[PDB]
Order: sequence, then structure tokens, then C-alpha cells
Amino acid sequence: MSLCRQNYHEECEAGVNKQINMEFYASYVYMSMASHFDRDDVALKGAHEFFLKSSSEEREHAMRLIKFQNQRGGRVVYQDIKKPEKDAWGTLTDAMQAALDLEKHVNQALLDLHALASKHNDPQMCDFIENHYLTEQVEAIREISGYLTNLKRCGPGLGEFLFDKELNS
Amino acid sequence: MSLCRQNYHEECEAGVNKQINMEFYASYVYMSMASHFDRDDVALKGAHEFFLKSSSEEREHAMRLIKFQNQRGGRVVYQDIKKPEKDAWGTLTDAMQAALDLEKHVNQALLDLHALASKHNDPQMCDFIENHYLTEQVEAIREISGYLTNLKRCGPGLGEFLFDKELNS
Amino acid sequence: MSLCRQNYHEECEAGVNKQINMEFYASYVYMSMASHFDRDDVALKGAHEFFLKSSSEEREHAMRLIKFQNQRGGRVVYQDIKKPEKDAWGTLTDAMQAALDLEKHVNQALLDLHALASKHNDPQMCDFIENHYLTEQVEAIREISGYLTNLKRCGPGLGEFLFDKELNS
Amino acid sequence: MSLCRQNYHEECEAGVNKQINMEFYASYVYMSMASHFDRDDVALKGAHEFFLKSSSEEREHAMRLIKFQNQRGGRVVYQDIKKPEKDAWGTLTDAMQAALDLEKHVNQALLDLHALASKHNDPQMCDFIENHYLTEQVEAIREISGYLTNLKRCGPGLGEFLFDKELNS
Amino acid sequence: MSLCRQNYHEECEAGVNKQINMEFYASYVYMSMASHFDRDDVALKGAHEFFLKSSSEEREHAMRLIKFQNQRGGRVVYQDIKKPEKDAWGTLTDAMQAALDLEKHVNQALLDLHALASKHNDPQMCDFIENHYLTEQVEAIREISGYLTNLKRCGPGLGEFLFDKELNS
Amino acid sequence: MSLCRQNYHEECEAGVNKQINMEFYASYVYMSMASHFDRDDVALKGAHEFFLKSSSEEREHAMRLIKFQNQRGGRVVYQDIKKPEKDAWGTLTDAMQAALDLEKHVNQALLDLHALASKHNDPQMCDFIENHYLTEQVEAIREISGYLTNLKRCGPGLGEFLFDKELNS
Ligand SMILES: [Cu+2]
Ligand SMILES: [Cu+2]
Ligand SMILES: [Cu+2]
Ligand SMILES: [Cu+2]
Ligand SMILES: [Cu+2]
Ligand SMILES: [Cu+2]
Ligand SMILES: [Cu+2]
Ligand SMILES: [Cu+2]
Ligand SMILES: [Cu+2]
Ligand SMILES: [Cu+2]
Ligand SMILES: [Cu+2]
Ligand SMILES: [Cu+2]
Ligand SMILES: [Cu+2]
Ligand SMILES: [Cu+2]
Ligand SMILES: [Fe+3]
Ligand SMILES: [Fe+3]
Ligand SMILES: [Fe+3]
Ligand SMILES: [Fe+3]
Ligand SMILES: [Fe+3]
Ligand SMILES: [Fe+3]
Ligand SMILES: [Fe+3]
Ligand SMILES: [Fe+3]
Ligand SMILES: [Fe+3]
Ligand SMILES: [Fe+3]
Ligand SMILES: [Fe+3]
Ligand SMILES: [Fe+3]
Repeated sequence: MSLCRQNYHEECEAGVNKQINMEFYASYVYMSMASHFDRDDVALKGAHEFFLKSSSEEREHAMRLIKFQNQRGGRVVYQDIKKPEKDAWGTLTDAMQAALDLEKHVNQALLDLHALASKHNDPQMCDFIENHYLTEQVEAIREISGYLTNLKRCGPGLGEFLFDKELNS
Repeated sequence: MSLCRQNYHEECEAGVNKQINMEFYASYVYMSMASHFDRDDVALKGAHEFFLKSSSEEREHAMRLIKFQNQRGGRVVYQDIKKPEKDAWGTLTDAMQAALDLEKHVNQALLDLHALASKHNDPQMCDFIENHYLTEQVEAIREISGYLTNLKRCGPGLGEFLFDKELNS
Repeated sequence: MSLCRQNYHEECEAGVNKQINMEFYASYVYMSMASHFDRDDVALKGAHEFFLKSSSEEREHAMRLIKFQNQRGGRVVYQDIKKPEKDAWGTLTDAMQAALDLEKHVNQALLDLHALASKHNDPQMCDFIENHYLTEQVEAIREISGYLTNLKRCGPGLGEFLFDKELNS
Repeated sequence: MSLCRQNYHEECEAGVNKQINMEFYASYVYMSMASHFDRDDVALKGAHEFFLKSSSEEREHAMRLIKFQNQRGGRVVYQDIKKPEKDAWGTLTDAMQAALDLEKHVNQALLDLHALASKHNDPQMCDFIENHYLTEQVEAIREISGYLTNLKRCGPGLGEFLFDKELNS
Repeated sequence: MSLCRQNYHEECEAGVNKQINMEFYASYVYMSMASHFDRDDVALKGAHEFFLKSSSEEREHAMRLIKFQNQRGGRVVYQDIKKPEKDAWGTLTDAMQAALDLEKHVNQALLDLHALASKHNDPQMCDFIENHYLTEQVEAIREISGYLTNLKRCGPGLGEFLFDKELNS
Repeated sequence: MSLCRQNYHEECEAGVNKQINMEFYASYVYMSMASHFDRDDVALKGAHEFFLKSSSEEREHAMRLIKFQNQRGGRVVYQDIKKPEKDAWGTLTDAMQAALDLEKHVNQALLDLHALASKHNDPQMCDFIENHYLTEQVEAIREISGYLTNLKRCGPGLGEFLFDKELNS
């Protein structure tokens, strides 16, 4: 018949629907971090822009998965996007730590999704994941890890202000 | 002291947090409509782009409210973003009807939020809402209503294909 | 000695020679579809151009495999290019269905060729295949599947004419 | 009625279908010559490019005949494209000799096809053939003949390398 | 905590440190080949430039591995860079043979490093290797193999001089 | 006869071969410093770039000596490039101190090499050394000495971060 599906396993489809939810979740977390550093009583512009950009990127990550679902002839199925764990994210160091944890969680899920596609012998899906996600996670995690190291080096108060400018401000 | 809050009532703050949730919800609905018209067995490109654009606009609507919360010295508080009512949205006529209903729901909520800000004598908030939201809703609702009328005029099959091109395709 | 061959298994070489034949075959099929829609009594220009382009692309697919054979130090071996199954391909819907089937057949062969290269632990060959072929097949199959859906939506007669313009015409 | 056929004899149509097959065959031969001179153990770049270009030209020769069939209101009918006589083509001198023979064979077939169109009083077909094929064959044959003469003059080893650069390399 | 390491096995880290050493070694070999063809009593400019470029490329290969070590949260550990096997590399044919052997050795080590990363289920590392190294080795080996074939074709004396110009000179 | 050697003493040749080794060694040291400041747990970008640039410069220093060996009709002879003394280089102050020591060691060796060329009455070699090396060492040593002074002035933590930006970052 006339559908495009070929070599695309139901467990893979379901995994992509889960990863779509996880990317939107990460986008939502970063959104909340951004609004937290734009409070009059926090007021760190660099972090605000940096997390707003991160939230927009994660949204793109989701949308590319959504597209891939449809390209493969799967069926996108949405779930609720759960609110983030906190309403207030602490200092810039606290938020970076949380962001590191979030990215590492997203990366584990992509590694699991990749493990799924190879188990099912879907080399196009594996390639997709490697091409658009895995090196990108590696760069993002390394990047945030260096931020943590420098925030600890700079220390609180003035160091936090000056470090915040270097994000991009 | 040193906070910026002035003439900003807790009921208004809470209303903005609700409207933030509603805008993200509308963004999510449009996202699902977009992925629905990008199915190999639906394949209407115009509608796909049109709802993807609408989803991105609603996201911006949310983000501007988030900014306004912080500008006024409120505290943004996020809630879950509920999944949309359907997984499959029907023909382009069915989806436009649903989109009309969604926009009208969003507009009623903004009108209620406006009613709240005038009740509390917050003329800056009222202005904000009128300036960035209300005429925009009016245009969007009128626009979708004309689409319904023309989809009914064009009829199913070929008419749907040709109409879909005129959205922008 | 002085040859370049390394880590390239005879079964892989033979698989590439088979895939070279299959790509030329697909190029020949598309050629015949093109000449069919350029008949005075069929006269669908869009389909003519679209299948002529597809035939040229498949030729490039073959030539890149030929190059890869030589780059790896294999030996290209040609076989006859069999004539296509039909001399006349029907309506634009009939031809698109046949094209979908052809692409899915080519994709299965590439997936088998990939399975061969991983079985033999040839990661460069696997990469080659993923990089130049697999996502390309996925896009092409999805693309033709949407065409089928829209041809069915448009219906015969006028719909076929109008749809044919949208291919590119 | 509504077909375009006029003054176009069935023997001419059948001759064009044969010439279409012969042009594709010549394209296939040149393809194999190209892949032969791109072997790591042959490695003559000029000849590789020169035969790849020749293969692409012969393809165009075929496609123009295919178009002419349809323009005249004939019906294109494809046959298998037979594999070339050899898998390995020898030195650059050996391949040029074989190419000379191939071109002379193609030219005899075009001269026969022309003899057919004049016998049937089809002056448009004769013109077509003269305009797009016959002078082109004459130039190609003369060109390859000069290559043979110079390859013999240059001699084997270094001469072959240097001559190969002059093709275009 | 705050480090970036995730899904990166100690055997992989150690393999990257070994490959870093091997790339620097290859850079050193090519350096010596370059200085050998820049002797007043050898004086082959093309080979000089060609091996100097190759030495610079291998250095880049090393540096990209070093970067990857740090990106993954490994720890780069340097070892001595051993002097090359010879002080004098013979004719251009002798040096090309040695270069072919060196590249094939480097390629086997990368294939082993890749085998290591898949064994440990590190798909990002595998991708890294395929993306930046494996096709590059394949091209380099094929390239040098064609040089050997042409050097043998050209023969010693004048042929060597003329061939040397074609490298780039 | 036909060699270029003139007024070039074997002790000078041997000294240049030693200096070639020392420049490569210094390049290797700077390489390790660079990779040390690119660790996720060190993360000082300025120092990373600054030592990567220094490593590339030292490589050029070596290559110019190699060229000079051949220009004078000497024979380049390579030795192992020993691994640097440490795997981890401490704070930016610790690394700058080590870099100062390394440069001073390289400078003493060049001063000895110069003493050698004047002892042997090789004024071209002396000039070469003065023209390309000695003022360059003087500038580099002075430069690093000012860095030490400012790192001590800035102090640890925030000062180190801010100073690191001024290197170039
Ligand atoms: Cu699958
Ligand atoms: Cu793989
Ligand atoms: Cu890739
Ligand atoms: Cu208020
Ligand atoms: Cu206004
Ligand atoms: Cu293999
Ligand atoms: Cu892969
Ligand atoms: Cu006729
Ligand atoms: Cu005539
Ligand atoms: Cu004429
Ligand atoms: Cu690993
Ligand atoms: Cu890959
Ligand atoms: Cu001297
Ligand atoms: Cu002087
Ligand atoms: Fe993401
Ligand atoms: Fe990310
Ligand atoms: Fe909205
Ligand atoms: Fe709207
Ligand atoms: Fe293909
Ligand atoms: Fe295709
Ligand atoms: Fe021809
Ligand atoms: Fe020709
Ligand atoms: Fe390398
Ligand atoms: Fe290489
Ligand atoms: Fe130096
Ligand atoms: Fe220096």
C-alpha cells in the first residue's frame, strides 16, 4: 500500500514519543530558569539570556524528533509536560548544577533511545540520533561543566555578577 | 525597600500565571495540529506550516506574559501543560473549527484577565493587554473564521488541497 | 604491497556491485516513467520532470557506489540493467505507487547492505551508507507517500492536472 | 483525432527504440572504462574524467532520442542494457581503441537509422539526426583517433602518464 | 557532582591517549620525509610540500583527539613521541610505500579504537571517529596507492621529477 | 662537486639537530599545558588558547631550524620527543612559572648554539639565530614574566578568571 513506514519498530516509535516529551520538558525547565534570573531580586541578565536560548534550543530538539516521527511513518502522541521540580533555582551556581543534571538526564535518555534503535537494527534512526543529538549533548554538558568550575572559581557576590556577563549578558 | 512592585494586585499576578499556562497550552495544541497535517496519510503542507507558525506565536504570547510578570515584580509560577484533547484532528475543516474554538477560549481568558486588571485599577496592565493581545486575538479569530467559510466553499478532496496552498503552503 | 584495500570483505564488495546494479535499475525505471508522462496522450509535464530528475539522482547514487568500490580497493563488476516491468505506467497515482514500491525495494537493499557491512565490522562502509543513502531514502519514500495521499485527495481528471503542477511542472 | 503522429513510419519508430538502446549501451561502456581507470592499480585521472564525461554525453544522446520519439508521437519501448564486453579495459591505448570501435559502431547505427528515415521520406527525422548526431560522431571519432596516434607516439610508462594529463586530468 | 563524564569508559579514554600518540607519531614521520626530500642531494619540492602538509594534517588529527578527550571528561596523558624508523627514506617511490604502510597502521588503530567504543556502547565516540577519521583514512590510503601506481608507471629519473610536480610542487 | 655545504661545521650541524629537538619538546610542553587548561575541572579558555598558540609557534621554530639545516647542506637527524615533566600543571600561576622556566631553558640553548656558531666563525648562522630566535625569546620571556607579576597581583579565584580573559580568551 501507500504508507511510508519501513523498518521502523513500534518500540522505537514509542521511544521517540517519550524523547519528544523529555525535550519539551527540558525546554520548560530552562524557561523557568530564565524567568527566575529575570526577577528584580535576582537580576542576572546573562543567565536570563543563556537559559532563554537553551529553552529555545530544546524546543527545536523536540520539533526535530516530531518531524522524524512523521518522516518514518510513526504517529506522534503527546503527553502532559510536567512542571519543573522547583519554582526558584537558587544562585547561578545552583541553577547551573541543576542544568548539568537535566542535560545528563536527557543524554541518558538519548543513549537509551539509541540502544533501542540498534537493538532493532534501525541504522537510519541511530544515524539521526548521532547526527543531531549526541555530539550536541556532549558539547552542552562539557560547556555547563566548565561554567560550574568557573563559578566556583569566581565565588559569590562580585564573581557571580562578572561571570554572568561572560555567558553573554 | 528595593523591589519594583507597585500597584500590582495578587489576583492580577495569579491571573497572569494562569494566562501564561493557557498560552503554552494553545502553543501545544497548535504543535499537535501541525504534526497531524505532516502525517504521510494526511500530508497538507500549508496547514502544517500554518499551525507550526501559530504554535510559535502562542509561545511568544506566553513569553511576553512571563516577562510582564517579572517587570511588574510578580513571581512566575509554572503549572503542567496539559496534553491537547485529541491525537488526531480530522480534516483541515475540523482542525480549523477546533482552532477557532481554542482562540475564542484564549480570548475569553484574556478578556477576563483584562476585567481583573480594571477591577483592580491597574491601568498599565490593562494597556499591556490591549496593546499586545486583544487586537491580535480579534485578527486571529476573524482570520480563522474566513478560513472555515472558504473550506466549506471549496469542499472536500480537491478543494481542500487547493485551499491548503493558499494558507501559504 | 601497494594496494589500498584494508578491512574490506569480499561479501561487502559483492554487495556494492549488486547495489550499483540496483541504482542503475531504479534510474532506468524512472527514465521510463518520465517518457510515459511525456506522451502526447498522457502529457503531464510535472511528472515528466519529476521522474527525469529522479532518474538522474539514481544515476548519481550508482556512481557514488562505483566510486566507493574503487576507494576501498574493490573491483567494480557490471551486470545487465534489466528493462523495467511495464512499458506504460498508468495514471500519475499508478506511477507514484510503483515509484513508492521501487524506492522501498531500494531501501531494503541498502538496509541489507548496511547489515552486511556491520556484520563484517566495516564501520567506514556503514557510515558511508548512512551518510549518503539512508536518510535520503527515508526522505524520498516519505515524499512519494505524501504525493499518493494528495493524488487520492485531488481525484482523477482536473485534480490530476492540478496536482501535477505542484510537483514542479 | 488528437494524436500528433504524422509522416512517422513504424520502422522509423522501431529504429529510434533501437538507437535509444544503443546510446544507453555506449553510456554503460564508458561508465566501465571510467571505473577501470579509477582503480588504485590503474589510477589514470584524465582517462577517468574523460570517460565519465563521455558516459554522461551518451546518456544525453539517448535522452534526446527518447524525447524525439515522443515528439513524433511514437512510443518509447525499453530493452535490457547489456553489460559491456570486458570488465578490464587494458592500458589507455587499449581503452581508446575499444572506444574508437564503439563510436564507429554507434555511428554505423545512426547512418542506418538515417538511411531508414530517407527511405521512408521523413525529412524532419533525417534533419534531426544530422543536426544532433552525425557531425558529433564525426568529431568524436576523429578526436579519439588522434588520441590513439598520440598514445602510440608517447609510448608506454611515462608517456602514458603525460598523455593522460592532456586529456584534461 | 560537576564533571561532564558520562558513558565514557576508562578503556576508551586510554585508547584515545594511545591514538593521540600515534597521530603525533605519524606527524613526526611525515616531518622527516619532508626534510629528506628537501636535501640538496634529493631536491624534490612536490614531495617536500606534500609531506609537510601531511605532517600538519596529522598534527590536527592529534589535536582533535585531544579535544575529544577533554570534551568527554577524560584525562589526556602524553607519552614520548618516538623517532621514525629511518633517517633517509629513499626515492619518492620508497617514501610513498612507507607512507602507505604508515597510514594503514594508523587506520588499523582507528578501526581498533572504533571496535572499542562500540564494544563499550559509546555511540557518540563511534560517530566522532567515523565523522572525522575513517573516511579521511580511506581517502588518504587510496590517494597514496594511486601515487605508487603512477610512480611505477613513470619510472625512475625523469619520471620521478615529473611525477613530483604533479603532487603539487 | 655539487653539494651546497660551505663553512658549516659538524658541531654546528649537530647543535641544530639538538635545537630542533628542543623546539619540538617545547611545542609538546605547551600542548600539554593547553589540554590541562581545557579540562572541565580547570576550564580557563584564555590559557588554553594562549598555550595552543605557543605550541604552534614552537613547532614553527623547529621547522625553520629544519629548513636551515637543509639550506646549509646539513643532515637533519631526529630523536625522540620526550614527554613533558608533568601531566597536570597546577593553577595558571604554576603553569606560567613552568612556561618561564621552559623559555629560559630554550633561550640558554639558543645562546649556546650561537656561541657555537661564532666559535666556528659561521657568521650567517649567527645572523640566522639573532634574526629569527633571540629577540623573539627575549620578547616571550619578558611577556610571561609580566603575566606572573599580574597573576600574583590579581590573586587566586576571581583574579585568575579575570586575568585569564586578558590573555585573549
Ligand atoms: Cu526501528
Ligand atoms: Cu553503528
Ligand atoms: Cu555523519
Ligand atoms: Cu493590579
Ligand atoms: Cu496604544
Ligand atoms: Cu567489509
Ligand atoms: Cu554510525
Ligand atoms: Cu518515418
Ligand atoms: Cu537530404
Ligand atoms: Cu540538413
Ligand atoms: Cu566509552
Ligand atoms: Cu554515523
Ligand atoms: Cu659552522
Ligand atoms: Cu650580528
Ligand atoms: Fe535537547
Ligand atoms: Fe542541550
Ligand atoms: Fe496567544
Ligand atoms: Fe493567536
Ligand atoms: Fe538510489
Ligand atoms: Fe531516491
Ligand atoms: Fe551517442
Ligand atoms: Fe560520442
Ligand atoms: Fe591521522
Ligand atoms: Fe591521513
Ligand atoms: Fe622556540
Ligand atoms: Fe617562544
